[PDB]
Amino acid sequence: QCQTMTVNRQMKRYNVPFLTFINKLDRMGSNPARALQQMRSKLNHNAAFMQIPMGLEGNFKGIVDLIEERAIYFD
Amino acid sequence: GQDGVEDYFTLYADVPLNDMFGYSTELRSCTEGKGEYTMEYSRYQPCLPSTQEDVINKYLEATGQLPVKKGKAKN
Amino acid sequence: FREVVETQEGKTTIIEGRITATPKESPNPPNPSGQCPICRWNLKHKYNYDDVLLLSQFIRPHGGMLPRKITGLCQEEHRKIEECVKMAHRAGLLPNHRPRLPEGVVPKSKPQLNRYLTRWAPGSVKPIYKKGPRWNRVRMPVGSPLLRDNVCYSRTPWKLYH
Amino acid sequence: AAALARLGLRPVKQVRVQFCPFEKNVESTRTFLQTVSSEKVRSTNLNCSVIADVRHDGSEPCVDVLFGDGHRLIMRGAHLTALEMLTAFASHIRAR
Amino acid sequence: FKNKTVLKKRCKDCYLVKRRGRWYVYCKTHPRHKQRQM
Amino acid sequence: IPPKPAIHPSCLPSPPSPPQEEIGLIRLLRREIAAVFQDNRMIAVCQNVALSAEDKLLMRHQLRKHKILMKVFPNQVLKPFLEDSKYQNLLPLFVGHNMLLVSEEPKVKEMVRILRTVPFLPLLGGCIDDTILSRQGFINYSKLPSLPLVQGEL
Amino acid sequence: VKTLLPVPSFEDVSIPEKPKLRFIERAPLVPKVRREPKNLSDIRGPSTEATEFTEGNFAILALGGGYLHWGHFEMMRLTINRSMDPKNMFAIWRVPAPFKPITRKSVGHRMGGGKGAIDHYVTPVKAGRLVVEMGGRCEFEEVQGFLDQVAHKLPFAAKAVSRGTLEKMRKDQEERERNNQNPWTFERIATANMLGIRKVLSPYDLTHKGKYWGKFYMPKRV
Amino acid sequence: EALAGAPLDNAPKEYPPKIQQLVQDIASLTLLEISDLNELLKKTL
Amino acid sequence: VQLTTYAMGVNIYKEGQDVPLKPDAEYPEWLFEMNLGPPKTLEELDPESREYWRRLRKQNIWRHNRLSKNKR
Amino acid sequence: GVIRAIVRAGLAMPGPPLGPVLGQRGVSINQFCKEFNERTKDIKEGIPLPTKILVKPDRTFEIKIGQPTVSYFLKAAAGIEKGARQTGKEVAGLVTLKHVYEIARIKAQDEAFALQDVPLSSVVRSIIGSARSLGIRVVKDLSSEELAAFQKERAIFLAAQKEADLAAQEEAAKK
RNA sequence: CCCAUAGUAGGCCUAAAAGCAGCCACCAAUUAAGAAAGCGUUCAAGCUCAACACCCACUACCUAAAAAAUCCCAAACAUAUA
Ligand SMILES: [Mg+2]
Ligand SMILES: [Zn+2]
Ligand SMILES: [Zn+2]
Repeated sequence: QCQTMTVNRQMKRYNVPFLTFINKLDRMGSNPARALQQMRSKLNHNAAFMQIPMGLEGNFKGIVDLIEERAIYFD
Repeated sequence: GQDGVEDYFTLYADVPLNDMFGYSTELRSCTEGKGEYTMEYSRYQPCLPSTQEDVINKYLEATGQLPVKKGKAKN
Repeated sequence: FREVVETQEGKTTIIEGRITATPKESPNPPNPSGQCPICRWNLKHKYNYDDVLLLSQFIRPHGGMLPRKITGLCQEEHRKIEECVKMAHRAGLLPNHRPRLPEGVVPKSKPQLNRYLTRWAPGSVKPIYKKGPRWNRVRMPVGSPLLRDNVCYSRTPWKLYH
Repeated sequence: AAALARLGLRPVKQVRVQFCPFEKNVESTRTFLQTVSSEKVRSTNLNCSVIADVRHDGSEPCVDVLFGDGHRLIMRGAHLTALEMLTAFASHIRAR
Repeated sequence: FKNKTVLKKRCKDCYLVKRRGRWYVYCKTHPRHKQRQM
Repeated sequence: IPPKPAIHPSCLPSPPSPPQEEIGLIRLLRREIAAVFQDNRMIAVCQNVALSAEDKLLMRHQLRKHKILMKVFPNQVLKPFLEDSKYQNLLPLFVGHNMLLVSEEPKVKEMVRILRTVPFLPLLGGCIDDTILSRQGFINYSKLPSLPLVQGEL
Repeated sequence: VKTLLPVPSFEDVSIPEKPKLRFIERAPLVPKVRREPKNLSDIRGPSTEATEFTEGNFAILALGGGYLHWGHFEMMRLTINRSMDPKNMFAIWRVPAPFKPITRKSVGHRMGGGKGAIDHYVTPVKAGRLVVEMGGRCEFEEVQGFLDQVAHKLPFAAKAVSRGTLEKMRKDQEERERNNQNPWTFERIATANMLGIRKVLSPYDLTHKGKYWGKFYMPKRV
Repeated sequence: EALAGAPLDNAPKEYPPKIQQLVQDIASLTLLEISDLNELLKKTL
Repeated sequence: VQLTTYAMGVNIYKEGQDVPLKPDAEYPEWLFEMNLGPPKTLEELDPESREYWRRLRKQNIWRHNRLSKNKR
Repeated sequence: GVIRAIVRAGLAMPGPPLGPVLGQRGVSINQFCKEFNERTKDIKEGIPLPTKILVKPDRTFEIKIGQPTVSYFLKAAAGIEKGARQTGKEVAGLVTLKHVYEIARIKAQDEAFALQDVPLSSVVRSIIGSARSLGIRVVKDLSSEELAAFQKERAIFLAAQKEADLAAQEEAAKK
């Protein structure tokens, strides 16, 4: 949105590396692919993928790292 | 007039200061965040008769509020 | 006449168009100089709403009607048949001319209230509670305004508002 | 024939018409081909195409259509009009 | 709906209908043109 | 009290309507039709496609590049000319929207090869020097050899 | 194909100076010091003067009696000036300025003490009198439209007619009045005094022939 | 005088009679008339 | 500030020498048979020409446009 | 579909008209302007010409270069830079038949005339009608006649422009 | 019931008004369409209508109704002959 675009402009004009984290994944409106496509097209960033969900809305249980091929089962 | 760049445009406006009470709020609400504006002093122009009557009534209420208005509203 | 025939065989719908037979007019008209089917048989202002045979020759088996370019009626005669056919489906006449429906005739709500000379729809008119004073009383309409030029035998005009 | 354009014509694969010029019962298929090859109904999708086959000794105005579900619909307009086959094709392409 | 004695079409998509004893002017493009016969 | 007639006017046979006098537009149409039918020998009636004017001018420019023309006429002014003259066997081919081609000298190969690029441009046929033919007739006539060798083979 | 009729050429109708309507004032240039009574015979019956046309071909035909004050004239002239073409249309007033005085007393006063003071002024208008006349180089649809628009606003009944329309309406009126089935005409009974009807009628009905009553006009009385 | 019935070529069953008459007229001789035909054909072309 | 103002300084001879102007002999004769000032009416064209019917059609279109101004 | 746009050759800055429409369409604007500039650099005069573009569903635009307008050619042949507000009572200039004939024979190679069987009579009638609707006037072929016509028209048009500017200043002063 | 390309951003203060802010003339091409007949437009896009192409029902008797306080009031029948 607007504030995200302004913070992105500042961080890109002063060159600050960062990583994206997605929060609140326990509602009936989870879609990381749409947000990633927005970051690709609407902004001037690069594509990436580090975690895979196993169920949304009311089925969030854990995440994967897809770097060591070993998911995490939070308890 | 109106300018413009690659992504958006740049409007050249000419609005008096009397009609600048809550222009930022509606300008933002009608632009979805990514809209800004700058204001600077220009010149002077003749006043509209509605605002003329408004400022006349205001000066009358400030000086003596009992020539007709509140003089008849109370008696 | 013409009908449509659709058949299913091997996921291939075969929609055909077979033309069947149909009767024609009698080869002896009383008034061949007439321009309308009603006028050629001297039925000008001689029919009523009880004639189920005359009304069944200008309508559709599913309750519809036919235009003027197909039948042959004029402007004032086509409206009389259109009004008389509406007075028949409400009075229980023409039981075979009911509209097609899947399975909606399950809950029989209001019972078969017998009626005749019905001009307007039942479930639409408003009940008259005031009825006016006396001189300007609001009477209930009956009959049809286009059926006033018919032949009478009672030495009195057709009272449509009483 | 704007209903066919407002509905849609994407799942269809290939359609074609066959009739004879010298016959007197080929106006229905002719106006059907004219309406199906308009501007909106043709520009609403680019993954389909039509075939205009004209024969002399055909003696039959058959129109065979089929969509992406592997089905097949052939309608011979020997006695049917244009609106009938139009609404039939519309219902068949909307229901499936 | 608005009570109007003399009904008329305010644009193009307005179509006249006869329902429940009154003439109504329905419109899908401009819903502001809904009129009711009194 | 209005006068009540004994016979209603809608029941008696109405007198015939007076025939209107023919205007000059239809006269000029028939004249130019006869003109283009006497001088030109090759015509091809094809169903007019209800396409956009952009592709229409595109195909017009593609046709006229080979030194040919195009002109159509309404059926109301064409059916009498087709039923009173010698082309009495072409009246069932003008019952709807169609386009007539006026091209001087026989050049059926190039026009067929340039119209077959679109699979939505059918044609009912036409006459080739007082010889009525169809679409398949045209596509098998375009494969005939050159005129000089056919003239000299005898 | 369809025929193409030639459009009616407008070359014999030249627009004069001042195509818009003139200004109508309230009181005249000289006030009337003598108070006149409210003579009701100036609007009862058919009109005598200002009946036929003069310059234009379109005019509003009145079908009833009534009075028009300054506000009505102002509304009419404003509507004409705002709904016309100054380069193609022009109108000329047919009724004179209002001059009939009307005396009004004070609000909440006893009955007596003579007549009141003169306030406004009106003008008498009978039935069949042309209110305003407008011509130009236009046709018949638009002028009839914006003339009926004003005629519907008038107190009395009025319609927008022309020359051919007035001729046709007079022709059908005389056709209906000369082809009567029942042989009992109102004029024959009123003039010959049948069944002693002259006791409840009026001497003015001999010339009106039952076509007028007070100020209205029934065109279906025959 | 109108035109012909407009046949087709996909089903060879009928042929114009004038061609048959011309062929029957020109195909019933030896070689002198063939030489005369060649002479009258090469006179122009 | 941008504007297409390329008015060449033509006096009395710069309009025939700057461009390859051809004399009147090389130009065909049928190029001067066109109209000049006023256009063409209806009583100047014979009823056996397309121009008269086109003018009549244009007049009919103008009449229809002037008529359909108040109706909806 | 297609988008009608008439911009200047050597002056095609990304924004005015050709901006919001190109942004909402889904195609680029800077690349289009750069391509138009590199295509129009061949013109050594910067003549404004119309542009017919087409966009395909896969987001890709094409440019088809045609012939310029007629008003610019008429103003260049007459010599005046701005048109007049009246016709007949205030003529802007005079143009001989040779100039309009050359303009027609040069323009009769665009995508609108080369794809239609149109002769020279039709195009010269069209350009004569356009000149009459503009504010100028045509004439047979007047050598010395058009020379004297220009000699007097320079002065009368200078006087007309002076009086029009004076009237405009008066109307601007009455404010 | 269907149907719409182009000479152009026709001429001008306002930055421009490109078919709806004002002036006299309101041109002109193929069959056929108005330098604009009705909505949404600072300047452009979106929709119809008149005009071809196409069939071709009436394509329209013009407009003329209303709700106060104890509770609305006799009932009924369009069809055995003035
Ligand atoms: Mg447009
Ligand atoms: Zn609406
Ligand atoms: Zn009859």
